Amino acid sequence: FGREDRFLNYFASMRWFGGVPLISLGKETVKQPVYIVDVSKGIINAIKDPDAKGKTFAFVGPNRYLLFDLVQYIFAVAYRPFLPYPLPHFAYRWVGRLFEVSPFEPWTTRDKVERVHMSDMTLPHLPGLEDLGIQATPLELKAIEVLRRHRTYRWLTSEMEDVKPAKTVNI
Amino acid sequence: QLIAVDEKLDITTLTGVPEEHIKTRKVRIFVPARNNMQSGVNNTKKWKMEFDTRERWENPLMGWSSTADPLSNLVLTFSTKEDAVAFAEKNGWSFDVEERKVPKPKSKSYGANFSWNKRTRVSTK
Amino acid sequence: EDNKQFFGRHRWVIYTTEMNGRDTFWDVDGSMVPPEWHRWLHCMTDDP
Amino acid sequence: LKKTTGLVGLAVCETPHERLKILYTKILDVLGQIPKNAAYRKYTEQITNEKLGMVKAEPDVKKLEEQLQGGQIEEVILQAENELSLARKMLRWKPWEPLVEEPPANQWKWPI
Amino acid sequence: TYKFVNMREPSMDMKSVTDRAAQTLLWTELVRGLGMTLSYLFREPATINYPFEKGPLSPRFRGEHALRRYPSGEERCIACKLCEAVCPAQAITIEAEPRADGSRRTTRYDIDMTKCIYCGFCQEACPVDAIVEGPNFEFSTETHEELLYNKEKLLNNGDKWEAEIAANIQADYLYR
Amino acid sequence: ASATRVIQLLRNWASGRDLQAKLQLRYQEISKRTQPPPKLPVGPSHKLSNNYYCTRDGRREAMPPSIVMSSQKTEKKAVTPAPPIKRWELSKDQPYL
Amino acid sequence: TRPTIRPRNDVVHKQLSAFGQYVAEILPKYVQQVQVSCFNELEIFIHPDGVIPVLTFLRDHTNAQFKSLADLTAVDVPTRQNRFEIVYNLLSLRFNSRIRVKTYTDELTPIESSVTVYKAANWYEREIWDMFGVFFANHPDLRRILTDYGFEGHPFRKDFPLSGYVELRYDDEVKRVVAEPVELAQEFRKFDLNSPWEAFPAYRQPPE
Amino acid sequence: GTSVKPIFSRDMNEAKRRVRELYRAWYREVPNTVHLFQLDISVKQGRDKVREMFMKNAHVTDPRVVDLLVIKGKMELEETINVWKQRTHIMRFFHETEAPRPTDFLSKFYVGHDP
Amino acid sequence: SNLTLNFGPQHPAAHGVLRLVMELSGEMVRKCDPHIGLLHRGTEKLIEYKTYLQALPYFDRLDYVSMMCNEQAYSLAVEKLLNIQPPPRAQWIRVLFGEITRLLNHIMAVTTHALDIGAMTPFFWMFEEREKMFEFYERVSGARMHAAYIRPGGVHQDLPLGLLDDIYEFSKNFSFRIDELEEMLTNNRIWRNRTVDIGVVTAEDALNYGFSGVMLRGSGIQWDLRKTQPYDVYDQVEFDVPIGSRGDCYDRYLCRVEEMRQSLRIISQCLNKMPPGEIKVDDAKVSPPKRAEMKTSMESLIHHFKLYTEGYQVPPGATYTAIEAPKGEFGVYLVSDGSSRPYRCKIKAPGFAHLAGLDKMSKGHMLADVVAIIGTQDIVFGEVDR
Amino acid sequence: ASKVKQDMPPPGGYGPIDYKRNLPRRGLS
Ligand SMILES: C=C(C)[C@H]1Cc2c(ccc3c2O[C@@H]2COc4cc(OC)c(OC)cc4[C@@H]2C3=O)O1
Ligand code: SF4
Ligand code: SF4
Repeated sequence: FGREDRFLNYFASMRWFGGVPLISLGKETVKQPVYIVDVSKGIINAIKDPDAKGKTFAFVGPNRYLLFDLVQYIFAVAYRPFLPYPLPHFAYRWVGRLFEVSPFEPWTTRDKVERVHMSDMTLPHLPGLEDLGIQATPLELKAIEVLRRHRTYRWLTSEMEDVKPAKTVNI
Repeated sequence: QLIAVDEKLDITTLTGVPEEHIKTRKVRIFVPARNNMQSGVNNTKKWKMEFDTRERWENPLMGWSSTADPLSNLVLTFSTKEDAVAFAEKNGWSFDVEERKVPKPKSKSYGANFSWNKRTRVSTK
Repeated sequence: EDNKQFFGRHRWVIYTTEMNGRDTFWDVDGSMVPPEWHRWLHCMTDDP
Repeated sequence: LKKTTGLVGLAVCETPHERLKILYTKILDVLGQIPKNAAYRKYTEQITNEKLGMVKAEPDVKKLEEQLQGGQIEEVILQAENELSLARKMLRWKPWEPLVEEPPANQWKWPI
Repeated sequence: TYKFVNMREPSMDMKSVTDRAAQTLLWTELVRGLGMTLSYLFREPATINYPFEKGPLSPRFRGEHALRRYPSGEERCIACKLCEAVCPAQAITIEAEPRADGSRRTTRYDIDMTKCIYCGFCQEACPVDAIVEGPNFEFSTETHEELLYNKEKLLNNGDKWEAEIAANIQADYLYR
Repeated sequence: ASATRVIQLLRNWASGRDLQAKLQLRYQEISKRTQPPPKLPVGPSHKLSNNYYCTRDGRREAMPPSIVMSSQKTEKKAVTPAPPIKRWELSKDQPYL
Repeated sequence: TRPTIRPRNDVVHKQLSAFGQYVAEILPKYVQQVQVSCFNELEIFIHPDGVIPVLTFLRDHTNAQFKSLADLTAVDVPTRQNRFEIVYNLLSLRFNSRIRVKTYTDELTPIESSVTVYKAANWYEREIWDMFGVFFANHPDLRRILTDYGFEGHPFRKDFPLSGYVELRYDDEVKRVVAEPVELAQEFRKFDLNSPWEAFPAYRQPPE
Repeated sequence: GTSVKPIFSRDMNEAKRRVRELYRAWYREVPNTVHLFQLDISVKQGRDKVREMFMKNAHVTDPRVVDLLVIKGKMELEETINVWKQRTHIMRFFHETEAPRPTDFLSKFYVGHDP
Repeated sequence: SNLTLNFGPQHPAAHGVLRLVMELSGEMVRKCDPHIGLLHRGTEKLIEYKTYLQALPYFDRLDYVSMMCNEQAYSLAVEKLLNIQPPPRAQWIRVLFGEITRLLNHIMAVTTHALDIGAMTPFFWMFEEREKMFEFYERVSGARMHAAYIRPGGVHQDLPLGLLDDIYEFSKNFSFRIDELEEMLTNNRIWRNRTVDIGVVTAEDALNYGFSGVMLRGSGIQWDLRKTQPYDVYDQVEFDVPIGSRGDCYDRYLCRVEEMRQSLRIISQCLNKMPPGEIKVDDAKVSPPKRAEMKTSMESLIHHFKLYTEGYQVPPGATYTAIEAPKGEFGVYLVSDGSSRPYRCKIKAPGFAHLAGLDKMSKGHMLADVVAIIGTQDIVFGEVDR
Repeated sequence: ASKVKQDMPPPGGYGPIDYKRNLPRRGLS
């Protein structure tokens, strides 16, 4: 996630359709998003790390959230009315197929549908950002720098301490 | 209407100098030596304050000499030694002072070139 | 040249349509003038 | 009689003779409170007495301006007011007293 | 000695009053300005047909730099470093050494055209007329690194512009 | 200018003056772009004799500033820094614009 | 001596010397020294406590009336106990003359503001505060005038480096212009130009 | 004695009360600065920065130097309140693009030629 | 509370990089706060690291509208400190090009002042004459504006053998251009309603606020440095000083136009009275020798080497030298410690004091009136910020 | 033994240069 991501911006842009389609209301999916600067610093440290030759790393964020809680927090930061509804998997896949037709960058695709509604894997045997000296940055400290652009004029000056971070299902 | 301050004068907080350029720097207070390629002594009159040499590397493009020391070109000129010492003390810099060197007076004699028995007589003129 | 024009319009050049390697029918610039004609064109001398 | 002195903000002063007399008399009165041996007092009394005598001895405005060399007598009135204000300030400051402090040893030595 | 710019008054006779009233009510001075603008429209414009026409220049004009040679092909530069010493912008970098035949020549001669102020002090300081500011001014680039000249670029500039540089010096050296 | 006489009359009437007398554009009345070589006379100090530099050395005639009553060291008529400035005259050429 | 040497005017020299006599006599409490240079320029060195009196006199006295403040600047001499030398240049239109008044201070001693005497000083003193760090007491609004907002230091001091301590560049990650410790692709090349032989024997100093 | 002239304070008590009033003003102003400049930092972060800036000069014992520091702090606060500073000037206090320079001996030995 | 507005730096009417923070009640100005230093390049500190010849081009960049004037002021200061004298021909050339520079500066000022008000056409009419004057600059020096022609011993090179005739041909047609500009502006009623009684300043306030040049003469003060304190052959030319009456924008506009006319007069006199002789002081320890002598004479070569590597040493001392630049009194306080480098160089520009007085001059006016006042103060920020 | 050639005004002088304001009448009653 970041300023130019297709993760926070993707969920924020769905306000244009009125309601937010979430498969199983987004209660069956768990996400662990990571900050962009953390990934860049990890790549740099892996370049400068002499013992990271043949290793495989897993860069994940510090908190895990359900998709519903994540999207609710996203809409709370952008101060937009959250109106989520459950859409069946086949219908929302059909919507992705419909959006695939465009000759430009698609708004959504069936593959994006599949990747969004899938839980993030847990890989405790792989090294992470802490092995490279990087402390992962939680979403709650960098969400405002991404989602302030999606606010109207009346909420544009609201501070970061005003959103009451979402619930995390950790362990 | 006076306040009679006691402790040593220190203006380090009012100069805007980064800490690493105060606590790690060492200045030299000295009278520069005469350039032996010349006989003039006009450059040996005033005292000088300079800083310790830092790293200089070469530019990847065009091979110029790049530096990161902001005080690499700073030289200060003083009348007396204690003036420079006071300036360094009030600016919070550690200093090394080299005492002035002067050429000792020499006894010259043109007649000594033609001594009757001394070794001073010159082979050629 | 045309000496009846005012100073500035009294000398001019029509550029070639094919310089060293590129087509210069539409793409022309002042760097295509050789130094001697450059001296003539910028009125640094009166002699071609 | 004269119109448009020529300097913006400096209005024409009708009947400037008694105004100048008043100003010079006030300057003399305030100088009377300064110690006699002060150089400021003697110098300012000398020049203001010269000017006051010149003003008394000439009824014409143009000839008075020519002799005073003060530049268009309205400016002479302005300078008289300035001198009176300075005299009051000088009376409060008292700079005829000896030097307050000598400078450090080599404060004014140039070069270096 | 001085004059007044705005210290006049208008006449009060009824003819002048009526003239001023007619000026106010019929806008005569505005018509005069309109007339002035109209006059310009029929005049020949001062525009020249660039790039097919060029503005007038002078032999003293100082533009792109160049290193010159002797008629035999030997470089004039003797690595005296006076151009580097005099350069107000410190835009010249020189490194020298003895050549294979003992000649005093440079190994590095760089001019930073983004540092240079095109004052021409370097060609006044040169005692052998090695470095000059040529007539060229149409040398704009697309990258910053292209304006960092080395000795090869300057020698190529000299070889490219020598025919005109020598002619310009021939018409100017008697004023120096 | 190669303008026609009708247009010239139109411009002259519109501007109220004669334009062809003073034209902004330079046609052929200008100096040649090729000129004969100059000679550039030499200065006064180009003598062969009686030209010692010590007799024409401006920099060595400079002196430290004169001290007028340093502090560390009879009516006395008052003085001004300079004589009062003389009044200006009103432009016999053209006094009013 | 005729063609290439600047002619000397002794009438103006005597006039300026006499006026220095006059000024030093009227104000013994503050005037420390009076000098006249050989190109006919008059300087008065005064104790700092007399900034407001002396200036006011020079503005308001009939014989002086120096009614214009041409410039107000400072000079840094690090070898002096009082580091900063404050220079006032005044112009008298009535007598067509120019005068210079100089005083001194250090990093911690303030100087009375002369805005009451000369309204033109308001910005000048600010520059002296900005460039040298000299504080002026009783200034209507004293703040930085020439340097960037939040700029630390006073660049016109002799001990301040030529290129400063920080430099600005645009960072895309934080999406803003940021300041970092200064680094130079090419270091400023220091030239030792002074000749080892003196040029002017008239300014030779005692042999120490 | 040293025969020294004051700026505002006679001793350290007046200087300390001036320091306290300046700290009060900065503490009050921080939330308004965060809202106006649309900073992504918290109010607690800004107040920690203010506290750290004040504590950097905790060693000063000269009342004159303390007075000058308070004057400079008032100028900084005036620039911040009037929005003369931009977001860049406010955010320069945090050094978010400078990599952490290590302090111990071995890291300095490993990185470069200077202490 | 009033509305706070940012005028500039990216504003066509800001005349460059100026951040005028204004409080407005409606469009009525309650306070102007000029924020400057957006073009502060640290020129004085940079000069402290150069030789006296190396520091000369900085003065070209100070007031980039009037270049030879800055060069002349700096050269006069260095000549005074050196105790040398320029040759008569050099002085006449200096005065001639100073008057040409005055014409350039007044064209620039008047045309952009009218451009701010809304008169866009005289700018185009007069910049052709400005282009011809840059042609003169380039012919004499090789640069269109940053000539570096005037040196602290005279001038760099002599005039080319056809320059005087071309300057004469230019000079006999410029009065018609001034007349056409005056026909557009002087008697226009819109121009008068925009400029008359706008930014009125009294003579005493102008004196106390440090104004100079037209800013004084608009208020009726009879002061001109070329007449009261001549610094060149100026005491041998004849001209009149335009003097205003009301102290407003219109009077200052009239004064600048009449100064253009008087500059034409002085240029005619200079063209008539150009004397022969050398162009720089005949003292090779200050001015470089001729290239032929440098290439044939030992002393000439030594002096060329030492002048272009180290430079001449100036005797220790301090001077304040001021001239009547087209914008007002331009001065330099120069401090020399006896070396080949200046110890200190303070630059005094009239724009500093004029911009300090802008807030006083803008009282009780509208936004457009403040634009007019900024225009009439003739402000260039290269010299205000340095 | 060539003579000095230098940029000088011609023998006598240059022609008069007009500088005064010239705004013609150009009006009716
Ligand atoms: C719009 C056309 C007719 C012309 C006028 C013009 C430009 C381009 C840029 C500018 C400009 O004029 C404005 C106002 O006057 C000055 C005067 C300046 O120097 C005095 C100065 O230097 C930065 C800048 C400016 C403005 C600058 O933005 O093309
Ligand atoms: S033109 Fe001037 S700035 Fe450029 S390289 Fe030559 S001396 Fe240096
Ligand atoms: S270019 Fe000329 S001045 Fe520069 S080093 Fe070469 S010979 Fe010397």
